[PDB]
Amino acid sequence: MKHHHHHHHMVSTLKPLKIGKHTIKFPIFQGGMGVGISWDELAGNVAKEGALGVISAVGTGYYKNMRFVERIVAKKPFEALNFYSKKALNEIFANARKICGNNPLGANILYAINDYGRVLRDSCEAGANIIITGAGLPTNMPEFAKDFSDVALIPIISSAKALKILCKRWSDRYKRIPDAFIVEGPLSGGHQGFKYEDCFKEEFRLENLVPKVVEASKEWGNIPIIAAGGIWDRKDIDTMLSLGASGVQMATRFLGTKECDAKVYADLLPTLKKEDILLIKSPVGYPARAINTGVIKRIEEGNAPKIACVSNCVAPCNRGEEAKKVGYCIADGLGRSYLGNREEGLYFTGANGYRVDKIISVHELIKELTEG
Ligand SMILES: Cc1cc2nc3c(=O)[nH]c(=O)nc-3n(C[C@H](O)[C@H](O)[C@H](O)COP(=O)(O)O)c2cc1C
Ligand SMILES: CN(C)c1cccc(NS(=O)(=O)c2nnc(NC(=O)c3cccc(Br)c3)s2)c1
Ligand code: SF4
Repeated sequence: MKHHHHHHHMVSTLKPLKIGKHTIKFPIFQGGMGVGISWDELAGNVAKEGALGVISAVGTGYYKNMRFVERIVAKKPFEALNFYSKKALNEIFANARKICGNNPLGANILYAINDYGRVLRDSCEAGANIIITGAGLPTNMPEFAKDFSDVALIPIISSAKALKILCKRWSDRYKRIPDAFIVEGPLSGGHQGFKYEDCFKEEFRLENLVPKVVEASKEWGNIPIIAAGGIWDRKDIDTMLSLGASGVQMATRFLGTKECDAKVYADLLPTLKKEDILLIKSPVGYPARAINTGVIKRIEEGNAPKIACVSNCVAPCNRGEEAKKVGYCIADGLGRSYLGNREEGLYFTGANGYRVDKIISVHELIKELTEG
């Protein structure tokens, strides 16, 4: 009909997904994306379409060019209190709800942080239905959630081993177990939960990981398993569901939508070639998949931005130690990209980023992924 709109019906054979007390109409999460990539426009429109919109809680101090920070040094949010800004996260959630209303929303918060519990509690207070946490083994998420018993809790893992450990440790100390698990494979965007040399080993392809995680989940009552990393279209979704996943998490396709809150990607992705997608070191301590542009090119030229830890974004870096060793500050680079700086920004992508040709709307994307 040329153009399908929000008043238009659509038939799907995908089934609604229950995560804790929350139901989403389609078994699809839009993966959280920092810094400033999945905020109110992206996540609110995803949730409007009946998938899980996920607000990234990382680097919210950059929102609206540090509208909600108390102190700025060298155009950066000062310390973790301002880098993970409570007021900004509150405004981002409120603005997403103007679009999606009470439709469920997640908040994504990396475990490797100073202040993890504070940011989790902030996300709950901002109205998140679901907390999603990777980049670490999040054995204590219920510690910080106990005043918000409706919020569902979802660790991101990269092995069946981690599922077993997390369930044991949660069950023993909180008499609770996770509401779902996301298993993230090595074709994903952002940071990988694998050493570099394991990111190319067939052992660790997502289709091998999913059955193992689903099997481990059986002992604990068939906790829903969400497959993530390299899922591009409905064919890949169906493959993962047929392997026992209850749903999928997808990010790179949404990075290529109009509603993405980091507007640079709409310019950058249509030009992106596969040869310019690489795995680089990160001050977070896991490999990161990046676009060979911006600060990465400036480092090679010997023009790298100066490093001085202002935002104190992640504990493994030790206030700049690791940033200086790997050559860049991830907070500074991602914030610059959100602010539109093509020369010194840092840009991330899944392995599939080169397949983005046209920038489409979230509505059109969900229609593509769910029809039939
Ligand atoms: C640009 C970008 C930024 C990301 N940032 C985060 C992040 O901050 N936290 C996180 O848990 N995952 C992050 N991810 C991972 C995604 O949420 C998702 O799990 C993954 O990219 C899915 O693989 P796909 O991109 O091939 O669909 C990011 C991914 C991309 C592409
Ligand atoms: C150990 N372990 C389960 C583990 C390890 C690595 C990846 C995963 N998979 S993942 O949690 O989905 C993520 N992928 N990319 C991420 N990026 C960020 O957190 C981040 C993004 C932007 C700024 C900043 Br400062 C941090 S987090 C799991
Ligand atoms: S120097 Fe390290 S801890 Fe400080 S903001 Fe940059 S990457 Fe984060």
